[PDB]
Amino acid sequence: SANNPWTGFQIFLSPYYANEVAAAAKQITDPTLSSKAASVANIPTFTWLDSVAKIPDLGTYLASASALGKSTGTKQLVQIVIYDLPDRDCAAKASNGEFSIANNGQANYENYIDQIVAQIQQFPDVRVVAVIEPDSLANLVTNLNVQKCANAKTTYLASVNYALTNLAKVGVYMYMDAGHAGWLGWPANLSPAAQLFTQVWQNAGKSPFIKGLATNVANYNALQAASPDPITQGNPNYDEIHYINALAPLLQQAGWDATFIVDQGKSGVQNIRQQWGDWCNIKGAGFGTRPTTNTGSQFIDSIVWVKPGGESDGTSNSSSPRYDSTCSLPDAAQPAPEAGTWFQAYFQTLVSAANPPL
Repeated sequence: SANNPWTGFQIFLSPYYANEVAAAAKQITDPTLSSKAASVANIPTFTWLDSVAKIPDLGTYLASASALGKSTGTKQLVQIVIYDLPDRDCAAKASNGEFSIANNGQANYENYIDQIVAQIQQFPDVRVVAVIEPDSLANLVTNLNVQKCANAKTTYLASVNYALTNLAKVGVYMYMDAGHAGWLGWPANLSPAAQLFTQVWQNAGKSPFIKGLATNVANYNALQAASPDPITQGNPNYDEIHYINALAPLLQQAGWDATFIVDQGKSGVQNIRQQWGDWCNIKGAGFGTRPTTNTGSQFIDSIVWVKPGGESDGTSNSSSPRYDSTCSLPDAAQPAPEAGTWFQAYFQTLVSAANPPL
C-alpha cells in the first residue's frame, strides 16, 4: 500500500529483550557465538501485553521512545501484541491467561483495552503497531468442534472487536492474527477465513488503521521456500507467500485492500517438524530473516519478529498446571520452562542455527 507503518520510523528496541539477550550472551560458552548472540539485542521484537500487569510496561516504553525520538530528531515506533482474551487459546490442552468467560471475562478484557488506550492517548508523537490476539480468530475457522472454542466464539469476536474499535481511536496500526499457511492457508480454509476477517473488519467500522493480518506468529514456516517442507503435503500453499497471495484478493473483493506482516523470528531452519501442527519449542529452530520492509511482496508491509525468540512457548513439565502435551512431542525441545520465560539452551541454538547467519 501507500502507507507502510514502518517507513521513516525508528523501531523502539525492547529493553527487556535486550537485557535477556545480554545476560544470555554471557552464559554462552563459545566466545565467537557470543558476539553474534549479543547483537540480537539490536533486532526489533514485539512486546507481548499478555496480562494487565504488563500495561505499565507499555507506558514506560511509549515515554522512553518519545524521549528518544526528541533526543535523536526521529519518529519512534513501539511494537506490541494484544494477547489477553478470556478463555485464551481455546483449542490448547490446558487453560492459560488471567481472564475467563465465566468470571466477567469480556468486561475485564474491555478494561484491559481501556487501560492500554489510556496509555497510548498520552504519547501521540509515538507510533504504535499492534498484533491483535494470536491464536484466537483462527480457531473460529477450523476449531468450532472444540467445545471451549464454540463456547468462546461470541466472546472472542466481541473482545477483538472492542480492541480494534478502541485502539483505532488512538491511531494504532493493527494487524489481526491470521494463523499461518498450514492453518488457514489450506485452499479450503481461505474462504471461511476471509468471511470471518471481513466481518470483524466491518464490525470495527472498516477503520484505515486496521491494516490487515499478521501470519506465522511464534511459528516456523518459511516466507518463501524453494522446496515444500514434507509436513505440507496436500496443501499447495506450503509457505507464507503462497498463503498471503491466495488470501489477499479475497479481502480486496470486500473493499479491504489488506496488507500483511510475517513473523520470521523462528523460521531460519526449515524441515524440522514431524507434523505441521507441532508448535511448541520445536527443536533445531534458528533465527530467521531479520525484520525488514524489503519483503518482496506487494501484500507484505514487513517481515517482523513477533515472538521474542529465546522465550519459551510453554513448559514440558507435566506436573505444571500449564502443561500442554504438545510441548513434550518428539520434536519439542525438553526440558522447557514456563511460557514467556527465558530458555537459554533454545536461544543458543537459535543463534548457532540462525539463517541468514548473524
